[PDB]
Amino acid sequence: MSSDIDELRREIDIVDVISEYLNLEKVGSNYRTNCPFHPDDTPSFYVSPSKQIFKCFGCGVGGDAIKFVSLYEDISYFEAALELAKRYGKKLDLEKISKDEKVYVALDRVCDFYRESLLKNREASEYVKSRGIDPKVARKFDLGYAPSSEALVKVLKENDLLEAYLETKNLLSPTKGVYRDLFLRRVVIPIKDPRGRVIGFGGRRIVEDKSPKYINSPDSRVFKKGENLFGLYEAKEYIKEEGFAILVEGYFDLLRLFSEGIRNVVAPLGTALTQNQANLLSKFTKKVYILYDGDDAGRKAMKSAIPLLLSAGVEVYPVYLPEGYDPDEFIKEFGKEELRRLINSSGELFETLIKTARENLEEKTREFRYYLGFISDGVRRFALASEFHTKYKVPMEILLMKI
Ligand SMILES: [Zn+2]
Repeated sequence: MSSDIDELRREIDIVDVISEYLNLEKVGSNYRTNCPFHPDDTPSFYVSPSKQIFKCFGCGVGGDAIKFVSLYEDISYFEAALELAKRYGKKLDLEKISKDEKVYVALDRVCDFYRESLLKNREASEYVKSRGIDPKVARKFDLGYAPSSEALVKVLKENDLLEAYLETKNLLSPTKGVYRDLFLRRVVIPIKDPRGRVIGFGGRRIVEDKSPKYINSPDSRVFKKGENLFGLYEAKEYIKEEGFAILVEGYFDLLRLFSEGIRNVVAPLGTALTQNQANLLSKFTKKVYILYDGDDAGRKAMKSAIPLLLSAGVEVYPVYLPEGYDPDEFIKEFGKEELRRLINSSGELFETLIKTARENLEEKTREFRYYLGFISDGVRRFALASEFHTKYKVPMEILLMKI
């Protein structure tokens, strides 16, 4: 399509805009300086020419060039947009700004509100920390806290973003023109699309309540839980570099592995892996290690997810935690490096079936022939069938499910 704001963003170079305000030192391909928004001793505020964003490793504030100006000048995102449009000789009529654009800006402003709120609340902050999440990871992932509906509503109204935000359904209305934050009182975990745009939130409750321990934004135009993976934006460069991804069950397992420097990690949004999520993962990698809880249900969840991964053409390597351990407890007892080793020592699905079918030929043949049926590569399919046939003498027509 065609929009003033998108055209403005394309024309701006974040390096030129921030350099007007700050003394930027070139460090590698990036620039760094001391943060103007929080106070620390050592320059922690980075500007990436290649990503066209800034990010403070000290307080976690981050965003594009317009957003920097908004924060520096204490004005709204679109107010900052207008100021930059004048500097660049680009048009921007604030009346032509689509609601659509405002939704994303609202999502992002609400993310900043929650982040600030987490820093200010001692119980929430200590909670997150007490759970083994590193403060550096908490900041990278823009973790927050929802302290007040009225506080949130005030920032929305002040920024002229309330009506846009209402399209997300992250706000309830119990009575006319009064609002309650869906995530009230929860530690907030922003959900980003694969390009890093905040599209919604998960919320983990930290108080005793009748409500679910975890909730997500409801599905909508902007947010589809079944089509996104938590951590993909943060993980994708590590996944590419390492040549595989690690799939864990939920956000807390992911945040923990990232806290321990294991960064090529994704998790299903909210729940069980979906086919769309397996398809999406396959666009970044063709090898996935699955690391679910070391109990029955975890093992059963790995078995449900494997055919979705196979169908998407990924090679699967199940990682078996010892009985009773989730990733968090395993890391606490044995250390991050042992988890890396466990993951590495884990055999590929079919190679492991072939190796262990000896245990229970009957049950293991069942599994093998079942998983085999999700391989779209017939050449590979056949070689796997041949190996099993050769080894255990099970007829090719049993293995290929020929009726
Ligand atoms: Zn900062």
